[PDB]
Order: sequence, then structure tokens, then C-alpha cells
Amino acid sequence: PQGNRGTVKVRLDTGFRAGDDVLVHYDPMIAKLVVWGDNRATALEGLRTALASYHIVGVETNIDFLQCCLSNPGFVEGGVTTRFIEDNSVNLLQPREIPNNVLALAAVSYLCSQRGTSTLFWPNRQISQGVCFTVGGNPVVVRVTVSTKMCFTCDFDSSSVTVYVESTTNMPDSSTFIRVTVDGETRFGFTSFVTDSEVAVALPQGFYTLALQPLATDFGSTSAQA
Amino acid sequence: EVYLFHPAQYESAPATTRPNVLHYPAESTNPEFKANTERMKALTAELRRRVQVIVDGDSEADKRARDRHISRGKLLVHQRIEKLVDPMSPFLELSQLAGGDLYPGEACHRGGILTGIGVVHGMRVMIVANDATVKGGTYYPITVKKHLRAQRIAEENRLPCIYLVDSGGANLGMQGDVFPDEQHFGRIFFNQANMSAKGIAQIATVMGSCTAGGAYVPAMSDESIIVKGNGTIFLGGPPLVFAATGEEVTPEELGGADVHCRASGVTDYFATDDLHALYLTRRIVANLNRNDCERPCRGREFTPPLYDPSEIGGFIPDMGADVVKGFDVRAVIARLVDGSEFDEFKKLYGDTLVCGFARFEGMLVGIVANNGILYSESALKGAHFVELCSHRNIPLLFLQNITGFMVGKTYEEGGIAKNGAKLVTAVSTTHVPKITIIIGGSYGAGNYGMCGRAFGPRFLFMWPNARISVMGGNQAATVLALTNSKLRENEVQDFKAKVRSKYEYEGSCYYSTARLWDDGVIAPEDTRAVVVQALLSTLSAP
Amino acid sequence: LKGAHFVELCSHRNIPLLFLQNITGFMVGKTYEEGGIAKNGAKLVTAVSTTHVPKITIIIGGSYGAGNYGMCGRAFGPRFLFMWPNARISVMGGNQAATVLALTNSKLRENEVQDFKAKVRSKYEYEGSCYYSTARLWDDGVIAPEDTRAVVVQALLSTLSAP
Amino acid sequence: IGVVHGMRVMIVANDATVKGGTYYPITVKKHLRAQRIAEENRLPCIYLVDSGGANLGMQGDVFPDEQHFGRIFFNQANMSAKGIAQIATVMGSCTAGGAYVPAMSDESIIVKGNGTIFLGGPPLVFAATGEEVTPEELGGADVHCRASGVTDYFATDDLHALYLTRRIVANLNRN
Amino acid sequence: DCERPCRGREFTPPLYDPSEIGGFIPDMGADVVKGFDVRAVIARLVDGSEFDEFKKLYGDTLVCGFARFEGMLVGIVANNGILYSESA
Amino acid sequence: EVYLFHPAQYESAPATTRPNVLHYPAEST
Ligand SMILES: *C(=O)CCCC[C@@H]1SC[C@@H]2NC(=O)N[C@@H]21
Ligand SMILES: *C(=O)CCCC[C@@H]1SC[C@@H]2NC(=O)N[C@@H]21
Repeated sequence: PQGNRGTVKVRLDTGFRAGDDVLVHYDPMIAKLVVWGDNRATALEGLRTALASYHIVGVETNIDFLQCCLSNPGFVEGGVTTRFIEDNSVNLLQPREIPNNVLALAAVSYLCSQRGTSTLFWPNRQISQGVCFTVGGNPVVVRVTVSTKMCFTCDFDSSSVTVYVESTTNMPDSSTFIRVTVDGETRFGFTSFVTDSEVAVALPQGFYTLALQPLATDFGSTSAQA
Repeated sequence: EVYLFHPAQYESAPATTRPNVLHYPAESTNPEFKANTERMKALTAELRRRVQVIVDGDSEADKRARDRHISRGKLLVHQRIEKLVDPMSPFLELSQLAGGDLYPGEACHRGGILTGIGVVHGMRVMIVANDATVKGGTYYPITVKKHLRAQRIAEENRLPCIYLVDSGGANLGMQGDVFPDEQHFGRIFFNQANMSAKGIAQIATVMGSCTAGGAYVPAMSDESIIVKGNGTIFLGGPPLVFAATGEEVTPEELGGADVHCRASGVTDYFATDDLHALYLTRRIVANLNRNDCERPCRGREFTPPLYDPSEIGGFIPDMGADVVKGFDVRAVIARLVDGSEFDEFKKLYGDTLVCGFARFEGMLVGIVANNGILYSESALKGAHFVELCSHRNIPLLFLQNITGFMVGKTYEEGGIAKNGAKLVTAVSTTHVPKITIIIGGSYGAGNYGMCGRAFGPRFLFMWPNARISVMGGNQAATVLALTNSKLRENEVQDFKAKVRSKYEYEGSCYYSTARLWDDGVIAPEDTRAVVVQALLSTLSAP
Repeated sequence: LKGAHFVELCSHRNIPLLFLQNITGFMVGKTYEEGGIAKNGAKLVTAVSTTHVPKITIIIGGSYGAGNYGMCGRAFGPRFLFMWPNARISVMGGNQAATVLALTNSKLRENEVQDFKAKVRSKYEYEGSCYYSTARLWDDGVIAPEDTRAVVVQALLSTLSAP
Repeated sequence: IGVVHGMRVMIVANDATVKGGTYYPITVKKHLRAQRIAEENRLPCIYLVDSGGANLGMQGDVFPDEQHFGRIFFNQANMSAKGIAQIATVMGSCTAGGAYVPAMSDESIIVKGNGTIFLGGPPLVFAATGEEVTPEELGGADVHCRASGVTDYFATDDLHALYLTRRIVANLNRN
Repeated sequence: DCERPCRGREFTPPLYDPSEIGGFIPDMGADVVKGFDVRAVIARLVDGSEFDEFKKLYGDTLVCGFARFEGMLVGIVANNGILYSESA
Repeated sequence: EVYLFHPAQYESAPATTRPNVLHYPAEST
């Protein structure tokens, strides 16, 4: 959200719109986001909030790196040396953890994207589905059993997550707003964007993008001999 | 003050005042209601447990067979169904519990074959997949019967057929009941050829082996797919060729994918694995030049039932009892049709056969349900209603809970046989789709009057409490005891108990299901859903 | 291929078909499967199944396996089907069944080979006899060879009122 | 020609305030013309029946001919055979020949108080057997809706009858 | 106007430029005529360059398959060499 | 690790991975 907010002023300057393709080795900068407050701490908090709300799907970015830099104690202390990036490389390049709730919600969102108006019904059975993501190069697989009441159960190692989808709404920006009840006691709404390669969820916890397991390029390859 | 309103106001009114809305609230505090609910819950739990043990396997032999199947790079039959159909779509598996306790010493899960109606590229198709983990996929008599039933449904509904073939062939132990007859293994090829002649597409995907007669399945299909490693097609197997010519050949070099895809020309698509085979099957389905819909009208402005189906079992009494209580079938109808709306046809004439109009997800359906003993008036009413629906091309839904007709000199003199014959003729000679569900008991000629299995309904399902027999168990016991004059007074109770036990055993839902007498057992709360799917399957019929 | 072409030729002319079955399966071997024998058998089966002319079949010899299917068996809707008293119908020949079952069954010991073959041959002879088939409505009766012509004529006349 | 549930139908209603609804020759001619239009346009027919019957004063011009009172039943049967729905609502009386109108329809409605259907009226039954019966106990809604089976829908009043007629029209499986 | 009001115009143009089709076409008038793959032509004519080949390994000189032109399904039979019995 | 995807994923895939797409780039040099 750009403009004059409650306590800070946010200004975003970009040369790209939704649907544009950024070509490598030509102007790598996606955008510049400036936040003005009354004190440095307030400006940093506003920048953190604005970066948390900047949702980009399709191109890898350094939003997590910027969040790590902003939350670094050395940066928040005051002025830092030029080699600061080289000084806290291990700390700033820390991997971002993905809880099982995010995996379950992403799988449910992907399945809802697959579903049109058809009813999930198998007599005397729960419909079985599977969604494969890549987490750190690891091919994680989420097995989901879905009932006719639009209630998904996703299975992880010694873990089960129950997600009841109350309603869905297709936003004009090719995205979907989904109201869910996680387990039986956590009701909230979120926004999901499903491509052919990744699933993005804007949860109250933040913004996550999970890459689907890439398809093989030699699927059904019969080169006359082996 | 008199005639102030307009009838359209009553037509569009809240459920409290709309006059064609059935009001049957559950008496949840009634002890009989709780007992009925507990019985229905136990029956449905048993049904789900049996289906689950079929899917997951129970014995260690099943585990070993599944391990062998997986180690060959093969998908399980239900997994093949899941990955062949559209990812989030319904699948109407028909004979889930076929072959249950049918052949002693064999756990013929699903009858060795899975048949269902799926959705591929938005088109409803009939899928028939062999289960290689059941005696190597060999065809039992029940397997042939189930395959023929699937072919019959597909032909009468013009559903394209997909055969996922992995089968050793007919089992030689029971070849007398498998090979020679009209309704035997060759009828599969007869049906396949006749369906292909009628423009109904036949697709075969050879995921495994097909030997001798089974080899006709890929060859007689419009398009066929064979998997490289596991796909073999030959009329004569390696044992036969060795016993004949004294030559040793592996199945791969005899009828493998290379020979049938590069030289023989029997197969049309070369599949590297099961996933590629299913992809090629979907690609074949995609290129059937079948129009999406004859009429683009949707008509999906429907309202769900106003009462929860989950309490239907509260109204269902114990069918197996010395004296069977009666209930109003409308309480069931109120929990199955759109908005619980029901226009009754002759509310005051039949009084034991409820005939009316309703809608399932916007689809208009005529409902004929039993509500007591059939009389001449009830049979006449049913025949007239069936004729009325036939003249309007309205599909018929029969809800069977019938214990025969009314007996007596007066009723026979009034021509009850003639009126029952009128009802039977009306049911038999109609051309509209017919769906029948056994909610109670189907006994004797009354079954015939209510669109039984012999009268060609599109689908027939039984609730777990249902019983089907030539006559009721108590009626059978009483009549057999009275007729048998040889029986001594000292041996009356034992004889009645024995005949009652036999009729209970042979009339149960599972006994009927294992013999393909119905198209599966479904829970009452799922009934509406099932009906909808069945109705949709009939939309492509001519 | 010849049978399929002939059946098509008769179907195009509304000429009724008469099948005389004495069949012991197809030719086995790598060369014959590579040549597409299954495809040609399928062509014959399709031609027999999809024709509309009246069909009458008589089992004069043996009807074994898929060859039966190619020769208008019971499953392919002939108007009438009769068997001679010497006829045998089975999924496979008795000698063929004995040999194949003995070769496949590796559990069977060498000491118990002749008894197993004799038992399976006796079972196939019993279940393949004309009377066994007739008692189960697998055919429309057993007729003597010398009456065959007469029977055919009657059957043909019965089809003259067909639409 | 009216519109019920968005479908065009042909409505034929007797006027009981014109000589008790008795059929003049012009009445028969107009009824036949309505039936002809409905049949050639495949419009479902709704007959709101309240008529004493053919008037005996001009029976020569009403009863016997091709284009006479029996042609109504001929047209009704032939339209029913062609799939064109015939609906009858007995708001009043139908005597003798008119009694065929509810009986030959695909679906029929009779109003409780005022609906009576009989081939022979109370005067005829008294002149024949010497018995006195009221029209209600002879051919009322109860006898024809609970025992006889001639009628299919029991209507409490005119408004309920019209509602049931609309319900019948709603369930014609016409695209 | 139309027997069926369905449109079905959700098609994708060919992924390769037709303007280079001539690059694949050899000189037909020559002492020895070179051979080319007709699929390279098909890829520049059908929707999304998609083509479901019917018997990819049997004919090998007659390419038979399914494709779409602006959403209209069409069966394509193209020559790819000398006709044999298998190709016919 | 074996049979992880669904065939519809390959059906709706970019041109690089969609298996029924003919790939005949021009050898312009
Ligand atoms: C005892 O169980 C036998 C009583 C008779 C059973 C009744 S008679 C009327 C119904 N018709 C029929 O066939 N059985 C029912
Ligand atoms: C011994 O009886 C077995 C020899 C093989 C029988 C032959 S091989 C060729 C024919 N086809 C067939 O099925 N059986 C016959």
C-alpha cells in the first residue's frame, strides 16, 4: 500500500507491471521502495511492513535478504561499515523455514485451483490426491484425502493437518481468496496464486512461494533404441 | 377477503408456507429413532470398513502381491484410476464388493476388476481396469460378469470405454463357467465390436499381460496403447509355443511393445511407463470429436434439501424382525430432493405407492416409492405415472421397499394380477432412463413391479439394510412350515430357524453385491449424490 | 483375413451364413505374432459380430479357445447353434490342456505326472462332451449328422419372417 | 393463449354464468377452434371445466356431426397421443358427454365443493332406478379422488386449483 | 446464424514462424531429390505446434495425427517418403 | 520418487515440457 499511511509515507518506483517479463543481464533492479518516518527506527519498521506486503510471484528476488538485513542487530544499531554484507553473510543468508501448515495450505489451494464446479465423490471412500513440492531440492510430497464436505486432510511425517474450505472467490488478478478453518479451531482467510510451476500463499504469517516439482523434459522419450 | 393472493406467491414462498415442501423433522428424542440411528451407523461403518480393507488389503498375501506389483514399476488399480481421471472430479465405482465370499478359499477383491464412470477432459467415460494383484488378474466368472455389466452400461449410455488391461486370462479351473456361453468371455468382444460399430469409442491400454482370448481386447479396440516393459500381447503364450514347436521365447520377444508397435501394428501408441500410458489415454480421449453439450442450457439454479440426510437412518426400522414396522417414505424423499419439494401425483388414491415429481440438482425426475402393500389401485397408479413420465421423457426413480401384493379371494377376483401386469408392462416398455434403489425389502413379484434387476434400469443400488429374496424370511418360514406336512411338530422351530437363517444370509446386501445383482451398496446419506452422478451418466444417451 | 472378407461379402448381399466349427486354435509362434495374427483374428471376430445377416453354426468337430470366438460361437449371437454327438467344446483341447498344465505346474513331481494328465484329460472330456454342453443350454440341441441338412432348412425358414 | 411458468399454453375455460355453462353450437365451435390452434401449434391445453353440458334445445346442432361435441374428445385423445399435454381442472360441474373431458386428460384436478363428475346426473339416476342422490355423493371430489381414481389432484378451492394447475404445468419436461 | 452457439475459440498460434517453412523445402526438380521431415511444416501450421501422432513407429513414411486449426480439430495425413504396405 | 505427477500436469505445461509439441527450430545458418 503506497501513499501516506497512518504514521509513515511509502513510495514505490518500478519500471515493471504485472505480466511483464524481466530479462536477465538487462536492468536487474525490479523496483525501489522508500519509506519516510520521523525516526530511523520508525522508518525501518515501515520498510519492514511494506516489504512484507510486496508479493512477487514468477521471479526470484531478495525480499528475504532485505528482511534479514533490516532485522540484523548490527544494522539496527546504527551506521555500519561497507563490508557489512560480507561480515554477516552466514547470518543474512539464513534459510527461511517452511512450517507444515504452509505446505498443507499450498496443497489445498492447488487442489482447489484444479477443481472447477465438479463435486468430489467416490462412494464409500475419501478422494485421494497428491501434490509434490521442492523444498531445498528435496521432493516433498503431500498426500491429501478430501471428502464431499470440502474438508481436506494432509499427511506429513507423524503429522496430520485438517483444512476446511468454507468458500473461495476468484479475484480479477488471476488469484483466489480462500476462507479456511485449519484443524478445527483456526479460522482465517488468505490469498493464493497458482501457476504451472509454483504456488504462492499470503498467510497472516507472511508470504510464501513453494515450487512444484519440475516436470521431466524427456517424458515418454523413445529414441528408436536404448 | 376472499381470493386475495396469486398462486405464484405460494409458488415462490419461504419453506414454512410453500405448499409442495415436505415437512418431516427428525424426532431425535424418540428412543426408536436413536435405535434406528445406531443400527444404520453400524451398518454404514461396516460398509466403509469393507471398502477400506479392499482398497488397502488385509492379508499378508495381498501385501506380497502388491509388493510384487509395485516392484515391477506398476501402479495399483485405484491409483491408475486416480491418475487417469481429472484431478478433482467424481468417480462412480460400481461393484466395489463384488466377489465377496463368492468362491471359497479366494479373496477375490473387487471381483478382480475395477469398473467405474470417470471424467476425462470433462467427458464422462466408462473405465474398466484389471487388477493384476488378484490371482494375477485372471478372469473369474464374476470378473466376466462385471466386465459385461460395465460394457452394458457404457453401451446403453454411449459412454466411451477405456480398458486398462493387465490379466493372465480366463482361469482354467472354472473354465466351464467362463469360456462357453452367451454371457461369457466372448461376449466382451461381441460388445466391443458392436459398440465400435455404433460410434462409441473403445480404447485399450495394455499395462500388463493379455493372453489368448484377452489378446482380442487390444486388437478389437479403435485405439490401443501398450507399455514397454510390462505390456505383452499374444494369442499363444510361451508355454504353448514351447509345447507346440519346442522353442523357448520370452514374453517380451514374443508379444512385447516393440513387436506390436513397430512391426505387427496391433498397437498404436508406445508407452514408456504407466504414467506415460495414462497420459496417452487422456490424449486419445481429448481427440474424440464429441460435442461438449447438445444444448448449452445449464439450469443449475437449485436448492439443497432442507433436511439433513445424516438422519435418514432414524426413520429406517429393522428390516430383519418378526414384525416389521412401517414408515413414511416421504421422510426419506424430503432428505434427497431439491428444496424438499415434491409434487405428489395421486395423494389419495394409491396411499401405498407414492408417485410424484422432484428435482435432483435441477434435473426433473419422477419418483415411485413403496409405502406399504401393493394393491390394484396402487399398481394402476404406478402404471399411469410411469406412462405419464414416459410421454414426457422424464427419468424414473424407484425406491423399493416391497413385501408383495395383497392376497385374498376378493383381490384376485378384482383383477390384481391384471393391474400388476399393467404396472410391469409400463415399467418394461418405457424408454426413459430408470434408476432403482432398494431402501427396504424387495420380495417376489412386487420386485418385478418396481423395476428390479431383470427390467433393465440404468443403475441399481442397495442400502446396507436392504434385503432381496423371492419372499420374506418370516413369510418363507411360515409358508414352508405350513406346506411341509412331512415335518413333525417336534421339529418345527428348528426348521423355521434354519430357513430364516438361510434367507437372511442369501438376502443380505453383501450377498447380492458379490453376485453383481446390483451396482453396489451405498450409504443412505450418499444416496442423493449417487443419483446425481447416475443421472449425469444418462445425459449422453440417445 | 479370408473369413473376414467372406463374411463382409455375404453381409453386403444379405446372404445368411453357415459356420461349421472344427477348430483347435490359431497358429502359435514368434513369426506369426509378429505378422499380426491377433489383428487378423480380431478382424474376423469383428466381421462376425457386427453383421446383421442370420447366422447358423454347427459344431461338427472341436471348438477350442479364441478360434471358437472367430467361428461364431455362442457368445456372438447366431440364430441357432447345434452340436454333433462327437463334438467337444472347451477353453482348450484335452491333450493341450494336459500338456500345458503339466508343463506350467512346477510344484508337480515327476512321480505324479501321468495321474495329473489323466485326471485333467478326464475332466476336460467330461465337461466338453455334447451332453454336458446341451444340459447347460450352451447350444440349441444335439443333432445327428445325417439330419443336419434338414435341421438347417428348418432354421433358415424360421429366419424368413425376420425384419 | 397465456403464459404459465414462461411456457405458452392454450386455456379453455367454461363460463358458468352463461346459461349455466351449457354448450351452444357456437360454444362447441369455439372450443374446437381453440383445440385446433393448440394442436397445430403444439400448445398444451388447459380446460377449466364448469358446464352443465350440451343444451337439449339445440341438440341437433350440437350432438351429432363430425364438427360437434364428440370432436372435442377426438381432438383431446389425438393431441394426447402426439405428446401435447391435456390438463383438466374441474371448477364446477361436468355432466354426460362433458364428463369425458376430465377423464380423457393426462392429468385432472377437481375442486371439493363445486366439482362434480358423472356420466349420469341425479335426475337420470332417479328416473332410472328411483334413487335420490346429491351431486356431491354421486360424483363429488371425494369419490373421484379417493375411490374412483378419475381425478389426480384434490383442490380445496379455486385458488388451490389454479395453483395445482401451475404445478402441473411446471412439471412438463418441455425445453 | 449457427446450429451450435458454442464458440471454442481458445486457441494458441503456432509456436514457429511460417515464414521459414521454405527453408525446409528442398528443390523438387533435381536429379536426386532430398528428403525432409514434414513435421517441421506441421509445426508451423497447427495451433500451439501440438500434434498427436497416430502410429509413430509403424508407418514411418506416412505421418498421421490429430491437430487443430484455430480450435477446429483436424486429422492430418502427410507423406514422409515412399508408400509401403504398412503406410497404406 | 516414482510416479509423482499427474498426466494433466504434462497436458497443461509450457512448450518446453509439453510432450505433444513439435520442436523443429530453423537451422538458419
Ligand atoms: C408371514 O410372514 C406370512 C404372512 C403373509 C405375508 C404378506 S401377505 C400380503 C403380502 N404379500 C406377500 O407376498 N407377502 C405379504
Ligand atoms: C498338445 O496337445 C499341445 C500342442 C499345441 C496345440 C496346438 S498349437 C497350434 C494350435 N493352437 C492352439 O491353441 N492349439 C493348437
